[PDB]
Amino acid sequence: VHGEEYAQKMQKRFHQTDIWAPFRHRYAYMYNSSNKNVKDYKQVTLSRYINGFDKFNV
Amino acid sequence: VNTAYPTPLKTILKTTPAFVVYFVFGLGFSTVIYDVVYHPKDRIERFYFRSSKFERLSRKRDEKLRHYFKPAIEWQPWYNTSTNNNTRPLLRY
Ligand SMILES: CCCCCCCCCCCCCCCCCC(=O)OC[C@H](COP(=O)([O-])OCC(O)COP(=O)([O-])OC[C@@H](COC(=O)CCCCCCCCCCCCCCCCC)OC(=O)CCCCCCCCCCCCCCCCC)OC(=O)CCCCCCCCCCCCCCCCC
Ligand SMILES: CCCCCCCCCCCCCCCCCC(=O)OC[C@H](COP(=O)([O-])OCC[N+](C)(C)C)OC(=O)CCCCCCCCCCCCCCCCC
Repeated sequence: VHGEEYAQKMQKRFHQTDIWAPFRHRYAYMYNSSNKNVKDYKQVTLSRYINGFDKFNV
Repeated sequence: VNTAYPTPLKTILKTTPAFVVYFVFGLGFSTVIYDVVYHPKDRIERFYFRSSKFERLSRKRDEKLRHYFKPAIEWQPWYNTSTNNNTRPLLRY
């Protein structure tokens, strides 16, 4: 709406594009930079005692 | 023909009922823990940290896809709740 040039300038982040640097608010550290609980807090609490939360990835 | 127990064994056997009761209670406790941790998963799932990096990624790929990828790709401006009670970021900052 403000302008195609304005949008292009806003989107551009690096002068040299040969390097990929994804934007991240923070970098994972625990569990070798991974997430053990990919769930909500409620799900994490309940799934340890209630069936149906696990989807049996087989 | 007095086929009685040896003296040391007979002396030892006095405390055996306590051992039997202890085994009963311990087996009950262990089985309760096993069932509680088995029913939700239908198995004794290995600890997440007891796995390789690739194994962890493979295990959590499906959960990530089901919980974040699909809402992220099906997102609409009016799907988010006005109360700001949205799902927390995967890596909370
Ligand atoms: C009088 C008037 C009448 C009054 C009426 C009152 C009201 C009546 C009820 C009304 C409502 C009925 C509704 C029915 C329909 C809805 C049902 C529903 O929603 O459920 C479906 C819901 C989901 O459905 P589903 O997926 O199809 O279920 C299939 C299975 O889940 C699939 O199983 P799985 O393949 O996944 O395998 C795991 C499963 C399999 O696990 C098992 O449950 C199997 C058995 C495990 C080992 C049990 C050992 C017990 C003894 C240990 C040693 C104790 C010593 C010390 C005490 C002294 C004992 C003399 O385990 C679990 O799921 C985890 C549950 C863990 C249970 C906790 C331990 C139970 C014992 C509690 C002991 C308490 C302390 C001692 C008290 C001492 C008192 C003197 O199923 C369940 O979650 C089932 C839960 C069952 C819990 C255990 C039930 C007892 C089992 C028999 C043992 C009884 C012992 C009593 C001792 C008494 C001594 C004096
Ligand atoms: C003087 C009195 C002495 C009393 C001694 C009693 C000692 C304490 C005993 C505690 C253990 C009792 C276990 C009984 C079986 C419980 C089964 C159960 O909850 O099912 C799990 C199952 C788990 O199944 P699930 O995990 O598949 O549930 C999810 C199901 N989907 C996926 C469909 C959503 O839960 C349910 O059935 C769901 C409804 C639960 C409703 C609430 C149950 C509360 C039970 C309280 C029992 C209190 C007994 C008090 C007796 C007093 C006598 C005077």
